[PDB]
Amino acid sequence: TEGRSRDGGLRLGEMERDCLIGYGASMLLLERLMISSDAFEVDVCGQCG
Amino acid sequence: AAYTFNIEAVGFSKGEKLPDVVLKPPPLFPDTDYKPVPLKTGEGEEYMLALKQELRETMKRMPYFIETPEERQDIERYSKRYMKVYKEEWIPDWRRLPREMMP
Amino acid sequence: TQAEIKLCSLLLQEHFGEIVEKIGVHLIRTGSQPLRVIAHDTGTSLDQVKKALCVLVQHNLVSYQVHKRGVVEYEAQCSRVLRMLRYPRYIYTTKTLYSDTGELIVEELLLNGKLTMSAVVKKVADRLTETMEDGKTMDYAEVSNTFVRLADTHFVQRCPSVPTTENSDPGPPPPAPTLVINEKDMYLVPKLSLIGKGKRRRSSPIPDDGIYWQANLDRFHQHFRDQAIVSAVANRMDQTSSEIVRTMLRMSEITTSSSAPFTQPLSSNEIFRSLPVGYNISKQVLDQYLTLLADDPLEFVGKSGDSGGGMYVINLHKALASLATATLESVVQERFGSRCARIFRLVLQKKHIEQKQVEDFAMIPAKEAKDMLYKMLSENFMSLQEIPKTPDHAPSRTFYLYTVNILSAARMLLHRCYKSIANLIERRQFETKENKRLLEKSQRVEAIIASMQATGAEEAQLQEIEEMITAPERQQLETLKRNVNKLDASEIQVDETIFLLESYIECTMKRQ
Amino acid sequence: MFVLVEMVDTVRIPPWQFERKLNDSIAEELNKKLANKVVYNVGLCICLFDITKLEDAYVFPGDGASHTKVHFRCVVFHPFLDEILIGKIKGCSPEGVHVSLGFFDDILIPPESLQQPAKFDEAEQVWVWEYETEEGAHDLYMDTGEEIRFRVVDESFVDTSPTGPSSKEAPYTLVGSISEPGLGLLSWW
Amino acid sequence: MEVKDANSALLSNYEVFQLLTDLKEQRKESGKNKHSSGQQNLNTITYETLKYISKTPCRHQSPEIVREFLTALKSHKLTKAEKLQLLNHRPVTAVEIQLMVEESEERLTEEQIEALLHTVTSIL
Amino acid sequence: KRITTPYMTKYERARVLGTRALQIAMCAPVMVELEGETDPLLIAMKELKARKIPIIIRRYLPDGSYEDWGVDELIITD
Amino acid sequence: GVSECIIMGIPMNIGTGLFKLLHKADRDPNPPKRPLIFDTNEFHIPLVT
Amino acid sequence: QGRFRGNLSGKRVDFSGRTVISPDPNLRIDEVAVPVHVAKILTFPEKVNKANINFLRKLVQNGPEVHPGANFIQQRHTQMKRFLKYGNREKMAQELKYG
RNA sequence: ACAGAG
DNA sequence: TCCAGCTCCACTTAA
DNA sequence: TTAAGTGGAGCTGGATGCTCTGT
Repeated sequence: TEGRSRDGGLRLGEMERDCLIGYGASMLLLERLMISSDAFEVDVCGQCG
Repeated sequence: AAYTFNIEAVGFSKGEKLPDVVLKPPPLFPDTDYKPVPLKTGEGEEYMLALKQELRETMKRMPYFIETPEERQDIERYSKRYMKVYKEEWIPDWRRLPREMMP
Repeated sequence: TQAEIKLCSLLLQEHFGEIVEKIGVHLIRTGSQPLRVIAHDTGTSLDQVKKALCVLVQHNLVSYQVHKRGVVEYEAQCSRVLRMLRYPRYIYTTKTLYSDTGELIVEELLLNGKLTMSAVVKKVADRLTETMEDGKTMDYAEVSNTFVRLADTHFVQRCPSVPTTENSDPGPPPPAPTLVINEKDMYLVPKLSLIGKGKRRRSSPIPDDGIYWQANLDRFHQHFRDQAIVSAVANRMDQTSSEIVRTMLRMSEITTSSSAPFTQPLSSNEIFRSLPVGYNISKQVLDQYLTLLADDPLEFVGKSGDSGGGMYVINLHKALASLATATLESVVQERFGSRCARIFRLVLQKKHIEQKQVEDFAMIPAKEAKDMLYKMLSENFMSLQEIPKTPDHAPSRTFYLYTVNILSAARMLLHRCYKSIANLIERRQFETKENKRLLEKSQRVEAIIASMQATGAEEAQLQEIEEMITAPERQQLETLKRNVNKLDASEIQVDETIFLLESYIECTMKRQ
Repeated sequence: MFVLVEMVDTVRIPPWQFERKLNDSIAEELNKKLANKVVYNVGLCICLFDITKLEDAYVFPGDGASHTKVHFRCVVFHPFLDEILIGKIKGCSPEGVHVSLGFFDDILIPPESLQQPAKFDEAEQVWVWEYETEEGAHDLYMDTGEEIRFRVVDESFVDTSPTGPSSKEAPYTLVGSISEPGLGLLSWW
Repeated sequence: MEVKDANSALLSNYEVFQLLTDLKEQRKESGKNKHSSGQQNLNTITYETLKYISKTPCRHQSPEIVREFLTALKSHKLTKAEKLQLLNHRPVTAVEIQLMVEESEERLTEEQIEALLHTVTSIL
Repeated sequence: KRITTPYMTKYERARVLGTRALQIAMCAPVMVELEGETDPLLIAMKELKARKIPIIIRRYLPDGSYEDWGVDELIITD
Repeated sequence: GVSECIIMGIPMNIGTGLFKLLHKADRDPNPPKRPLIFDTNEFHIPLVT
Repeated sequence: QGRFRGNLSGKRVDFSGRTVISPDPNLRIDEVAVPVHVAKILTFPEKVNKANINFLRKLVQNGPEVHPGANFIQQRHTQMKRFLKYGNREKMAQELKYG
């Protein structure tokens, strides 16, 4: 959630994504923006898509 | 409850008689008032119906009807010569056809 | 044309197979292709493309032209494959003007695409050995006597034949030899002194080399063009006024082209002669008919001349417009009722009309006509014009004029038919797919009758046929056959709805 | 009666099994997923015969395990049509003779393909056979399971897959015949 | 997973008699883990197969028996549906050769059929 | 011959230490003699200094070809 | 590209995501096979001509 | 505040903290002093293996209140987490497995 | 929606 | 509050 | 005389920084 009153948590912005790419950190960019927010699984049909 | 659009722009100037709300959806097959015209009968219209069955029974047996090639047969045996589906082979006129199609 | 592509994948399926329609439909769908990209854009082996194109170039369903770098590109014909449905209508209409000999001549030309004159008179002599008995043989001579009469009335024409390579381009072989059609010898048969007898199937050096014969599918359409116009004249006035139209059109066969708004006008002094002698009619009564048919605002005929006594012509494209008019109104009466078809004929004559004038001119009230007005625009039978007052085009400051467009409703109604036939083929191929259990069960119990029928056939195999459990199952097999006789017969009758629509669309296209 | 079937796979080897040789750890993992299981079009997979080609062992990001692609041949019980085996009896029923074949249990010897003198039992589950001179209508296929001889005339596969959202029939059937001379109990011939 | 071939070869039941014996030679060095059925499905399908093989006449053969049995059987003009069953099923009488070999009384002479009673039993 | 550079980059060092630390975190064998360190990344750095990590870096040239380099045969540095 | 690997949650190609790590396993590729005894080529010449 | 700038390219993460800063030169140039109130909340999943088992037993036995402690525990093939304040911790430390 | 803070 | 595309209309050459 | 390819003028649709901290 958003703010301190809601126990919100902090935001990887649009510019701190641009700094982790400059280091070439690929798995750290994956761990911050996929695993530690909203990791999920989906039933994808490989036939029709 | 009032909506985003103006109902007065749509209509309903009296203020009553809103259209009813559907509870159970309509079926897949609404019944019709009218029915199709029956078939044209006669001795001349029936012979075309007879020959059309005599084309599916004829054109499936023709050598143009290329059947799909069989594969992944299990093993060989002696019951193969009895079950070999014999059918003659037709050669085209290669003077008409291009050179690029010889077997 | 998504309906035409679905129907062509059915017509190539029952009549040619499964691994041959993938090559034919893909040329209707995509376009002109060399042989190597046909296999790549389908996924088949290179051998099967050699088998599936040689059958489609046999029956003249695909054509080809030479391009840059000598490549050979194919092209399928969409209208030519759709006329494989009218094959029983082509065999029956030659049974009228020709005998049972000529009925099996075209039937060998349509099933095999191209034949030689040496081969086609053989099989008609062969297949009519079953129709006779007691030593009487069918000879090669009288089949040719019917065959040369077929070419006189243009029902059988020569193929575009291969040219002479010794006269044109000698040397290295070209891939596609650029076939060409001549104007003189389309109907000039080669002479044959050869005769003989057909074999009765006992089961126990060529003069016409290169001269191939194929069926003229245009002449049967010109033969079906006359029977639609004459029967339209027949139902209105009289059988006596019907034959006069039949008199001119049989004379107008060899003198006009396939797409002409006006034929050559006929003088009445030779109409009286070519009219059959069994009619009690004078030359004066002949001039009575020809001035009142031109007075009809249907205008089947026109005057168009004054010299040589009574000079008279017959319209072709205006007549097909009247046939497509009666086609487009006979579908409104059966789907939306008789009173709804009153309005479609009103907006047809009174060309541009509003809501207030329809309820006056037809005596159909408010809240009964407005349902029948709105269900026709929703089915694309009637259009609007929407003349504005302002360039804002607001619906509160404009008029709405209902307007019937015939030609856009003539293509759409034809598009309804192409899906309609394919739905009939899918229903027949559904009930035959789910019931191959029962038909094999009817096959095996009759195989005891079929195999060992006479040779060593005892009488202790006649009572054991109905012993299997198929005897109460026979109620479903009679239900299966009565469905097929209503499906395949309705499958033919929609081609009558097509041909009146197909002729009206063909005569209004200029192809410039 | 055994055949080979060639398949491909991607085998996850967890990192607590790196002390052991890879070929000794691939073969155990493939038998944990294929043994006593009917792969659909090929028959009952007994065990692995040999591993024929072993590619490189990638380590993908997000895991410590190594994934390698395995080409391998599996010995599979699949008899060809009309192969004559020897089999045992488990029990009988009006639906036919239920023949056991060691590890496998679903063999159909139907009454439509039994021997001609006796076809319908006397409301007994055990099937019968009638001979005129000796043992008239009292012969029986004994439930103790003596060895018979039969001929597998028909085999048929069914797709046993989940139909519907996920929160016991046999996918490998076998139909035989006994009517030939020499097919039946070994005590008769 | 993806499947390449429905039918690759034909194995006699002697080649798996040696295989499941050699599979027992390395087994029972480690008990089952009871983390899954990973050793449950394997053990009952190796044992109950090898018990049924140990009652076939495929026992007491050798690789150099199977090679020499197919050596003498090479010229008798039999198929792979027939050369497979003569090794593993041990014909001893004349009623089973009519079943293992189709059209047995029409292709093979009665002296040559009775030779197959001697050709099988003198090797196994 | 192998034509790419023989110096280990910082990205190869980072991902080799990452994969080897995640493999030490799960119960894999340790190729060196650990002396009480509990963090898996420190043990991976001991295995990197002692040249004992069993990883083969697969360098991809962008045409499709590849080059197998061992970790213990690149010139590692700070 | 980079900005559509971050949305789809797959690791990017630049930085540490450009090379693959293999595992130096003690393994025998293309190992000694088991010999086929019955079905060889020299004993099973087919019957048909 | 759309999807492509608000929820896809940059998104709100957890295991984070934000506090006022203040100088300290007695640390090295690659160190940072995390307060105790943030270090008790921000946790790290330390997988149990052969090296750290006797360290993690003590970090479980301290519990969620004494600072070198643990806030959760999780079994091998299970996806639930047992909150370590309730129950006996010296039993859950003697029942740790590899993994 | 507004005010702050860096 | 600032800046590229899209469409309408006169303006010469050329037959 | 006019068909046509290309200039110039007005209309249109898009965009304008990163977070926490409260009411």
